[PDB]
Amino acid sequence: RIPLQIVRAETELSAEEKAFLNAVEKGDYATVKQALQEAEIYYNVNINCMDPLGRSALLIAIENENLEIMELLLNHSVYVGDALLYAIRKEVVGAVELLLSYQFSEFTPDITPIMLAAHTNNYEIIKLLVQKRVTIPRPHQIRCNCVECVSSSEVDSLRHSRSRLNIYKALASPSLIALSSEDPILTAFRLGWELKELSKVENEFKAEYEELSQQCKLFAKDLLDQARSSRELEIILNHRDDLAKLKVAIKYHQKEFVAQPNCQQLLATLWYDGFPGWRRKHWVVKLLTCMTIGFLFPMLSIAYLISPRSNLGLFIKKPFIKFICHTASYLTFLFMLLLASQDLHVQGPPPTVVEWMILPWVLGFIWGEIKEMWDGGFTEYIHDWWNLMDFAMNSLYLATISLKIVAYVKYNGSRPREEWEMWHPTLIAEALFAISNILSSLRLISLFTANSHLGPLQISLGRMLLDILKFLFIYCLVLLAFANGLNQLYFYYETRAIDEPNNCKGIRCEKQNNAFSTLFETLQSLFWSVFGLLNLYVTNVKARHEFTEFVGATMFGTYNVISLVVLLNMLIAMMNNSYQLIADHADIEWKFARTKLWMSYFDEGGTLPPPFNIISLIQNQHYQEVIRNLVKRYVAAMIRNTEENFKELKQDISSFRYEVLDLL
Amino acid sequence: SPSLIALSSEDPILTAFRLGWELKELSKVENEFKAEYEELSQQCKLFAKDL
Amino acid sequence: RIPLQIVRAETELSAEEKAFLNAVEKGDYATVKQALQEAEIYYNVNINCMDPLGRSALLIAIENENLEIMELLLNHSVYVGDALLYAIRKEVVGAVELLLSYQFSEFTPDITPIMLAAHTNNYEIIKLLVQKRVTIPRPHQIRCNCVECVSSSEVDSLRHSRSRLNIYKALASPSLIALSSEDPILTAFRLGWELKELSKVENEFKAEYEELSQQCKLFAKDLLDQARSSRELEIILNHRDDLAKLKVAIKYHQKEFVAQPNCQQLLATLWYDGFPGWRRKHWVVKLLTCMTIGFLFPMLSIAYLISPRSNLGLFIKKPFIKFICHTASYLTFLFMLLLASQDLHVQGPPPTVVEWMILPWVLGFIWGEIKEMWDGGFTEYIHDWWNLMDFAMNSLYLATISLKIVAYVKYNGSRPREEWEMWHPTLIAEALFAISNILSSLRLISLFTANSHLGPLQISLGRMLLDILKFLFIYCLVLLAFANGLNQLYFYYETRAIDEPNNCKGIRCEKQNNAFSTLFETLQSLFWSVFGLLNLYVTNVKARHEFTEFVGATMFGTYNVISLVVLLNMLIAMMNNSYQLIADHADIEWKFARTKLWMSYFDEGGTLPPPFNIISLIQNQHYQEVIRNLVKRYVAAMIRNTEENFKELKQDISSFRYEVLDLL
Ligand SMILES: CC(C)CCC[C@@H](C)[C@H]1CC[C@H]2[C@@H]3CC=C4C[C@@H](OC(=O)CCC(=O)O)CC[C@]4(C)[C@H]3CC[C@]12C
Ligand SMILES: CC(C)CCC[C@@H](C)[C@H]1CC[C@H]2[C@@H]3CC=C4C[C@@H](OC(=O)CCC(=O)O)CC[C@]4(C)[C@H]3CC[C@]12C
Ligand SMILES: [Ca+2]
Ligand SMILES: [Ca+2]
Ligand SMILES: [Zn+2]
Ligand SMILES: [Zn+2]
Repeated sequence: RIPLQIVRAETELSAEEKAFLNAVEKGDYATVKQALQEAEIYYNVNINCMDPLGRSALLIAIENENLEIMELLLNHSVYVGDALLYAIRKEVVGAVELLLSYQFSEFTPDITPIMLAAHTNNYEIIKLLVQKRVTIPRPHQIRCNCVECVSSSEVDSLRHSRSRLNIYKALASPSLIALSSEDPILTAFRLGWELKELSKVENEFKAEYEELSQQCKLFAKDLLDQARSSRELEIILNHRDDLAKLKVAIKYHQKEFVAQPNCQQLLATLWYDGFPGWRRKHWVVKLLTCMTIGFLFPMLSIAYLISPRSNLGLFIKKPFIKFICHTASYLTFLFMLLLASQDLHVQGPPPTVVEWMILPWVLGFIWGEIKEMWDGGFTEYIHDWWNLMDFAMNSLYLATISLKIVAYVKYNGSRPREEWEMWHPTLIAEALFAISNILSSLRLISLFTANSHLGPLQISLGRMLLDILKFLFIYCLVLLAFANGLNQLYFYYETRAIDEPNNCKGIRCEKQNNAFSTLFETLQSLFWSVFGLLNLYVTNVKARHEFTEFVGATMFGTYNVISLVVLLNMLIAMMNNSYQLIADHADIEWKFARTKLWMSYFDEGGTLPPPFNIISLIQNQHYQEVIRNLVKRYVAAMIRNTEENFKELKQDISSFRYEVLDLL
Repeated sequence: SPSLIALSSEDPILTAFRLGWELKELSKVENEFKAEYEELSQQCKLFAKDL
Repeated sequence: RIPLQIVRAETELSAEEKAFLNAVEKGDYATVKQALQEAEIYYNVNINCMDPLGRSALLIAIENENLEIMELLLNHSVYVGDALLYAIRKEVVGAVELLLSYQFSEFTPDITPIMLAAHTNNYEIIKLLVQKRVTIPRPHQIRCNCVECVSSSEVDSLRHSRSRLNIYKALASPSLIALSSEDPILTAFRLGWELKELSKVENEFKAEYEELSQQCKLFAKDLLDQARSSRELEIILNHRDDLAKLKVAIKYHQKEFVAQPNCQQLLATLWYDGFPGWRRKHWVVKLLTCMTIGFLFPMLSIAYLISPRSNLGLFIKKPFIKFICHTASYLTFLFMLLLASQDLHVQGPPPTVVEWMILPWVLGFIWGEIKEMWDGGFTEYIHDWWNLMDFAMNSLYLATISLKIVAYVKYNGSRPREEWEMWHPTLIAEALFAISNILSSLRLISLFTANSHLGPLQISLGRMLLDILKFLFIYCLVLLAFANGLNQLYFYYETRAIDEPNNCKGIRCEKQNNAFSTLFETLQSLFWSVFGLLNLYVTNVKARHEFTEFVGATMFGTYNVISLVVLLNMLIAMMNNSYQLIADHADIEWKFARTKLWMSYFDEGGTLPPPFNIISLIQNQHYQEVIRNLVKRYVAAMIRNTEENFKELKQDISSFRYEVLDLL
């Protein structure tokens, strides 16, 4: 038998106090008034007594939305501490008004009335409290190192984090941004960015800051949604303190704001500047138009070079035409790259016709990269993540040019390639040019963003490359482990190349041999074993060491089971899970990426593709009027868009019953 | 609207078919406003099925 | 501009009729009574007038649960047709009572009050209507061919199917089975089975019959759940009209009823007959006990053979001990099968010691199979789906014995195997014995049901074999297509075996050749190409027919892309989808299969494993009392377990308001 008692005892109520609290709960005004008037004279009932749940008479009256009993208790001067917080959390406007006109707590000490109202996101109570001059303390820098911040963190790191989270919950309230904010959209953008940075910094409190940032982004998107005309939309997007605010939204990674259907419609209308009816056209018509504009890109470039002010000179400045011209230029460059591989004994030969036509494109690519670096800046250049591949391409092309020049000025004779040096400059130049061709042909992935059916796919692939990068670390660890083991076991039986059947040593011979004789060769053997191109007889030695052969073959089999069976299916499961997490947001991400791609063609700089590139207070008032209209519409829409309801209904019915019984 | 097709329509079924087809074509043409026209066409198809 | 009008016009109401209907809707009793009394004299208001929604005054009064206005309208003799159906569908007991005491319709003509009450599954109204002698028409056979059924199907196949579905919805009601049913459990079992058969037969109306059968199964499971003692449970399971009703539930594939925690507890208590505390034991203790009982299975079998009435004679009759003994016998049989492969030039050699010890096991297996066929019957034998593998094993073993006998009595000399005939009886006997060994070793899959961690897995694999069978058809179609094509292209260049390097022809040589020379060899080449064991040089001919070689290689590549890339990943997706559909029900399916496995060891027949096998009205009254208790408990539990509620609240408030205003 387990005895049950009250381990943490409290002060029980008397019979009269319990009767008074029950009368307050039932809403009987007459009995409560009589009890108060009698407590004034006899002092037999404590009006500030709690209940077994901790609520007092005032808290019970607030929870039941009984304004009459609330006012009756307030007129008798009951304890009122923290009652405003309970009235605000209950989201009852009349109670808040009555408390503005005049121990254990469910609210933390740092909670203030305005902060709690912002937490509740109730426009009425927030506006009530903002009518009075109320103020939220300013949060310090995300990485602030002042004496006050470190002192508060060392004294109490739980109180400090809780206070910061409460302040950022108050500031991130959509109703508190609709009011008391000069620019709600820019405030929402900055607040979302700062909350994302705090989520990055605060690891434990990450989900809350993430959801607050997402709430701010959704607030900005809904504010943009309330626009009802193109004039208002272009006033919003072009406000600067064109498309300045849209560029700011792109800077703060506001994907929901950018992917707005109206914003995307405006961007598409700007994108097809020359063609007014591109939206309603057949597939064959669009294909023929694109092919015709692409085949005429040198004519358009030359017309822009000669006279920019003409029917053909400024025709390339249109964003879609500019994109088509750049794509056609890159396609011709890749076609010449394909032609390049179509005497070969010359040591350091002069460049051929195809290479002489390739050189202008390489120079134009390098000049365009350095011009983008000089104009846009450094951070914008490194934020692209495609300028890395462009830098690799340009560096490899420059190395190819340098090695070609060196081999031309250091060699004159025509010696057959069979007796050339392994590190001959021509060979290194050819290898670097082949790698550069691979990279240049792979550079066409960035054009999948301009397509409707190839954009979300590319976004999904970019997002799934992160799971592959995560799996690559563990795969490489296992690979290094097994390579070290097999090398340690097999390096004793290394044989010279002359002893091999065809003077060939390694796994790239017809008969593979010395697969695990060195660390590098062991790494390559275990890499090629993933694809099955490593034969099983490589785990063999000429000596009759059957135990060593079996141990090596079993190491090989263990590596096969770990990589091909465990790691590969594990990576498949990882990618399968990661893809479903992008299925929903694929369209918004693609629209943001395509918006960036479109905005990249809106500038006057870089108009000519290679190789032709080497040859005012009314605004603020209009924006404020539009913002006022948007705020009104958004407040109305959000207003238009449990047991407490039934409890309020029961309280009303009981109060009406008691007053009818008293009247009759 | 299903109620507006139940009334003021000689043939509700053929009207629903044509309206679903035209809303699908508009969804194909109007890229930004695609989900709304898709759901309206699906609503018309469901109205015909329920009829 | 699209003009909008009323294409299907109706008869509009007058002002007085609309006012009367509005008074009925608002619940004002005085105005409605005055309107009725005035219509009696002046005949100005039609009391049976509809509304724009088709409802009359009586229907409006029923929908608002206004019993006073309902009775007032009934006393004035308003039209009452089909009002009972609306009162039943509304699930208002008082309205049904008032209508029992006394055009367009929302109910089909075949709907009757008792049928609609059964559809609503409302115990109160169903009992009300069953108090009166009410009767549901009997549905005919699922495959009935009488004149009435075919006549009704040919005259109106929509009315007939609708009537059948309504009747089966009425009969499958849990409340209508709680009442008016001698045995609710057996009725639920039979009804679920018949609804499943109807779902199989009625393809268009499949989901409805499936959900009705599942509802009946859940009703039976919940009736079993209401048991509160082991006595009641064993009374239910042992009722026969032991474990007779449990065997009936197993026969009707009642997986939810069988997998009941209390039923499974009783079956486990019966399963561990010898060990009372097997539930609370360590892993090592259970493992040692199982190993000890398995190593002593011949002693237990011999003790049962000599004296069944002893501490060891009847110790094998315990179900768990019997299962352990049979498993140990099969394990020893497989161990001897492994020993079997451990002079070989004898044509038709006599059997060795291992084969002489294997023969008793084979004879015992055959005798056990035919004894199961003779005892259980034919349908039960073919329902197992494992007796197919047992039949294959026994047929192959019998063929092995026959071929061994023939080779022994037809050959005496000792000729080396190199010059033996291809179809020598010894070779066929050895091949059949190897296939039999494969099948016997694969027979251990059926023992995974007895394990907790291996049972649901085996169920999932059995359920995923159906998707593989579905994919096999399309894979074989594509395989046959490409095999026919490659054969048609390549059969001209077939070369003799002597012309081959080592007098070897086919794909099983060191140098593969003639891979697509015949239909059979083409099928095998394309089969082995799935696993990559078919080299690429088989798509080559000695002649310089480069076009033919390229066309054949491209057929091969197309087949590779279709099978390995498309079909294989498609099958992976199929199995991935099909597995999640079994994840939820895996435990119940495993518990049903394990219950069947346990019940298989409850019989006296087949006690000795191979090779030792070849050497009363109180019951019904108790069951009825238990069933009455269960029905009461289930009704109470189901009773314990939208806009119409708010509409009823508003109607009550408005009626009270009007009566208060009239009184004052
Ligand atoms: C696929 C194999 C045969 C290699 C072919 C290489 C190129 C000829 C392909 C590869 C990627 C293709 C590009 C993928 C994406 C687009 C976007 C597309 O733009 C649109 O979708 C129209 C809508 C718009 O951009 O306003 C223009 C064609 C283009 C450049 C494609 C042109 C043809 C490209 C360069
Ligand atoms: C796995 C490789 C090495 C081949 C080994 C063959 C056998 C030695 C294995 C294969 C399947 C195993 C069986 C899988 C399932 C079970 C159920 C198990 O029963 C239980 O789980 C205890 C609970 C109960 O049955 O009451 C008894 C062991 C047994 C027969 C296992 C015994 C060992 C078996 C026969
Ligand atoms: Ca760039
Ligand atoms: Ca059997
Ligand atoms: Zn600070
Ligand atoms: Zn019939």
